[PDB]
Amino acid sequence: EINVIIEIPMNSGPIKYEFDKESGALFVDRFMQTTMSYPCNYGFIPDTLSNDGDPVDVLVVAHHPVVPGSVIKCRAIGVLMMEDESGLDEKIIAVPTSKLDITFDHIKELDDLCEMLKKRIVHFFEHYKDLEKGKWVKVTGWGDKVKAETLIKEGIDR
Amino acid sequence: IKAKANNNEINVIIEIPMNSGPIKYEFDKESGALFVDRFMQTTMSYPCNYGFIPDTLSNDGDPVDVLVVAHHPVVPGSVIKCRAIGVLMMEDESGLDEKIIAVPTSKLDITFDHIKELDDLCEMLKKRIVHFFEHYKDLEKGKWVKVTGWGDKVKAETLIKEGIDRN
Amino acid sequence: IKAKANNNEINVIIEIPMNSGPIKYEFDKESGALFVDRFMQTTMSYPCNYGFIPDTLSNDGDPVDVLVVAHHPVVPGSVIKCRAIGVLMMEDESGLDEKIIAVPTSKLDITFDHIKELDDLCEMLKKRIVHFFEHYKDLEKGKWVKVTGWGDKVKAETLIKEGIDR
Amino acid sequence: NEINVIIEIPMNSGPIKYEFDKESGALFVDRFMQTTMSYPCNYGFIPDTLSNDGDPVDVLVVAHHPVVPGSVIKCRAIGVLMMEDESGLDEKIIAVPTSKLDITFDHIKELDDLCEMLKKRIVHFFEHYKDLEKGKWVKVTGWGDKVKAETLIKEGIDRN
Amino acid sequence: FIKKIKAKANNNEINVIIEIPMNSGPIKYEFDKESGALFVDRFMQTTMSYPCNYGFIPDTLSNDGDPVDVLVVAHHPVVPGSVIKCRAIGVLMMEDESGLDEKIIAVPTSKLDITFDHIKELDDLCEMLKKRIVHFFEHYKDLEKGKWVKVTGWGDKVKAETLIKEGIDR
Amino acid sequence: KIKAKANNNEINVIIEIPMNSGPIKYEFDKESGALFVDRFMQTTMSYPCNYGFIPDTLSNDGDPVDVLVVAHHPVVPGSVIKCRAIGVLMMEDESGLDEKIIAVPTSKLDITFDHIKELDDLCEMLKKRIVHFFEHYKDLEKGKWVKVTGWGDKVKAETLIKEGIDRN
Repeated sequence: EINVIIEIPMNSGPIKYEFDKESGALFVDRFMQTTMSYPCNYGFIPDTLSNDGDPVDVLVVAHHPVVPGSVIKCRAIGVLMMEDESGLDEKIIAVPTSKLDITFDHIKELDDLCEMLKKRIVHFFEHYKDLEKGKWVKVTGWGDKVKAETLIKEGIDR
Repeated sequence: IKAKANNNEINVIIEIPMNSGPIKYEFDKESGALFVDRFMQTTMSYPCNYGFIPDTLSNDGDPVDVLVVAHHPVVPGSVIKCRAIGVLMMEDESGLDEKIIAVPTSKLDITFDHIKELDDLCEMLKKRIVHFFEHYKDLEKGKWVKVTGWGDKVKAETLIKEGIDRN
Repeated sequence: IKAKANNNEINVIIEIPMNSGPIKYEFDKESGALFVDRFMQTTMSYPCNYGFIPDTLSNDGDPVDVLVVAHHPVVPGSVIKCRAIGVLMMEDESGLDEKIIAVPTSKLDITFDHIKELDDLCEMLKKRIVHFFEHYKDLEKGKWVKVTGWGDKVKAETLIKEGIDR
Repeated sequence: NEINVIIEIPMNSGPIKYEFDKESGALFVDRFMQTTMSYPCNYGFIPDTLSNDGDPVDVLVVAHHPVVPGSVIKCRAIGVLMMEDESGLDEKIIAVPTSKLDITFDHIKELDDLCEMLKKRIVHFFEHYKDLEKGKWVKVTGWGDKVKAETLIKEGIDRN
Repeated sequence: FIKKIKAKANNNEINVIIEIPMNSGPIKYEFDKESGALFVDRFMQTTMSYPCNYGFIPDTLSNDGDPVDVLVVAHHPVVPGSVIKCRAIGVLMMEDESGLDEKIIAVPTSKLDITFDHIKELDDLCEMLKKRIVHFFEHYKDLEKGKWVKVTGWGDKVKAETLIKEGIDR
Repeated sequence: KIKAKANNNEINVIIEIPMNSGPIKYEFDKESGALFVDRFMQTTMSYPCNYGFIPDTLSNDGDPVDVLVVAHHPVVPGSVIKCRAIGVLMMEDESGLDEKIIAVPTSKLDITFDHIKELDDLCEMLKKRIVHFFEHYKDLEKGKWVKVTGWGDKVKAETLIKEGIDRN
């Protein structure tokens, strides 16, 4: 079980929020220029640090959006691997715990996710900065659960 | 935030907005974080803005909770200054449960001015409320709720006092 | 509009979108006007898109109605091409009522392709639908509903062939 | 004594001012409203009626919730709102849903039965919603009786 | 109603029947001009929504037997089935898998929204909005197998009115 | 405690009330840092812009300098927009004098405001809509009135902000 603070709710529209850690305020990072909304609730695991000096970020697949700033207890089921202009980028894929939503209980690996959801997610990431000057993403592959858990542990320990 | 404002008004912190669908939020009393308690499974949403009175303590070990009857939803984590007008009494699988029923103060909304007692609320609204609590956990294993009655304004004020004094 | 879209597909005109609040709409066959039936008094919303099959006739004189399981709501009056996968069987105060359960054809949403019967639906969702039907009329006097069970696809195809044949 | 009202503009909806084309039966965008105001009530008209201005009799339907544009609410008139604008007198029936549709309005028999604040909010909307249209304005002169509304209704059905 | 509505609201102006609102969800609606029924064409599979209000001019026939299409650039979404009177300012030009496709770019008439009065040619539209429209059309079929779209370029107002006239005369 | 200025001409603005957001009039309580419901507003009017204030500022009314952020979309309450001041909306109510800074997002947030550097660059109807809002949003609150007395320019705005920063 990991705690994930949500920055950006699924299907929310053009606003790209980001938490300032120095203050804990939610800042507007960007007013997004495409017609794309985030495919998943999106946030981070508090008290963790990626090698990029930032927290471990997370896509929480849920059936519903959630107010920015709310926390979802989830479990990691995988990892989405990307490289952006700032280099390499990994995002955990997680789902609510069976206390929050029992209907995800049979979802144990990426394998168990809708294929189309997964493609929607790649398509989103590969395109949502297209109209952002000086910015881009490439999706190089996926990791499994064991891979997700090691990322988290390394990020807690860092 | 204190349990009470002026003129015997209470501060109530909103966890869940009225008619707001399936997310059941709850504030972590420790860290002050807004947590997702559940993604609720029925097709019901709360009939009221729902929250708690800060700086209070129930026998259950949590803040006195409150249903705010209002004409409009409010973002979660926002604070409505209200007057208590009653109590909803329940029993669930784990014991007794009471919820204050409050309305906004006339300074937030003058249209509630003439609502001083429970008998002043919409009759359907009151049944909507009981219906909500008696059924919204039906798809949750082992959970039940039964409304056993209502208390009056004094009853509420006493509950609130005890909650304050108990902190 | 014809009831049938292909061999094993139906047209369904949506009156009430999934998760859409208190408004309960019903189309007036005569006028073809969409009327407000009631403002519902519980905190329940439709657990999915709900409508009927144009050009069909139930044993009750009304058309054959369907709950269309979908990923999203649809505007009332709009028409979804589906395939029947089952049926929900109920009784209310006015006796028997059954509803076809359907999913969008795979042309409209391929994520539904692998759902061919009721048992391929989310168990919670099925539980959600029943719970709704069993309680959404609770605060309306002299009104009630009990779910007596489900029928399978064959059973649904037969209710549709009937209502067309009638 | 019950009326069918086809709704053009749902309470609290954005800026889109819809207008029924009687010719075609289509829903036209009359205006993208320039102010920050939203309709205070669901608004439309009674089919197969006909007012002095040669337009259908139009109705504000006080309800607790919005309805999609084009849908029809069975209602019963309780009063009339009387106005004049840059073009003369305008009057609007105030109706509430039948008790079949919403039993919570059962006790609403006259205008006096309405929230004073709703009545005020209505007046203000009308007096102000066209402020940013050049040359246009509205002033509310007063309110009519339920018999005034029925009369009005009677007259629009007959005029038709 | 699709039959009772004229294609031109007068000399400047076209009646456009909206099928899909701006910034609307995944639902891709299409009027069937047989029955005038609104059909769900598809539940779109990407995270994209339409960047403007989308519909067609009644009483027109494109070369391909459909009506003439219009993206109505507007400040706000309208309800599907509703009609807006606009005036054309351009056309967008592309190629999908099934050949050529041009769509008319229009704005409301100044009677509907006077804030559009100074918008006369494409050059007057926000550049980011134009890029956003292109982007949309180039990508919103990406998850639909065998489906593709390239944007060829833009036509001017004269091109647009030529398109309208033709479709009318056709 | 968020900085007033994100840098030498940009300001941080904490949003209380989203554009087009309905009847809820929120107000942050400084002492608690809690988002309070101030009013359930009684007319059918919504805010024309995202509205809030600059932290760490203090006006003469003993409240922080408050801002209308013209933007294409509402943003959640409590969220912070980085912007740049382009003018001042100058008014009087029953309490006396009042000024609201008019800001737009920085070009990092939204490049489409890039070309908007003075009030005359704004849609005239938008400006008409903002004035109308303020001059009527309180008509149904007894005793309350507002008169828009005019507009200030960027220099003016930028002075107000400077003073509000120095005064805090």
